[PDB]
Amino acid sequence: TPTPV
Amino acid sequence: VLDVEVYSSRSKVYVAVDGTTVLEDEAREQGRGIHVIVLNQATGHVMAKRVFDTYSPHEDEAMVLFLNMVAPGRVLICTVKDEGSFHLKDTAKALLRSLGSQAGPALGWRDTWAFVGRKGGPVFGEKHSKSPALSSWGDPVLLKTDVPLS
Ligand SMILES: *[C@H]1O[C@H](CO)[C@@H](O)[C@H](O)[C@@H]1O[C@@H]1O[C@H](CO)[C@@H](O)[C@H](O)[C@H]1NC(C)=O
Ligand code: NA
Ligand code: NA
Repeated sequence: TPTPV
Repeated sequence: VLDVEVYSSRSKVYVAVDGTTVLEDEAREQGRGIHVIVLNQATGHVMAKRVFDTYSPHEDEAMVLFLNMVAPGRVLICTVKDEGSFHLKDTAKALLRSLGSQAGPALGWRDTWAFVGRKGGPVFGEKHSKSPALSSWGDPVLLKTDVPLS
């Protein structure tokens, strides 16, 4: 699950 | 009228109607995103309750598809737990704007947001707080507003 940045 | 309370924050959401809490979620591991509640506009009874983790990819599409099938006239309640903007895309944003929401379309990273409005009619209340820094959250907001029974 993508996270910034 | 219905006494409606809607709370949005990093760690917790809750919604109450006429003194009865119909949603409370303070998990760390679950419940992130935009919580959506649909009330019967004539009774205040909760017809549906959902949570769309719009921090995560494609959950905003599910929220749109859910909102689409709500009958015009229902009362909508929205509230953010933790983060609801990361993968909130333009279509979902535009839809919230068409629902009369000012802050929904403008929702940003770790902002807080609480909203109560009729689908097809006016907004009854809305609050929003902006995160001041990337590792910070918007200030919790507590929206307490009257909703007229149809
Ligand atoms: C994504 O992960 C990064 C570390 O790998 C963090 O620095 C970022 O702030 C993101 O953190 C995630 O943020 C969401 C939304 O507030 C939160 O629900 C997650 O728990 C959080 N994940 C981590 C590992 O901190
Ligand atoms: Na907060
Ligand atoms: Na961080």
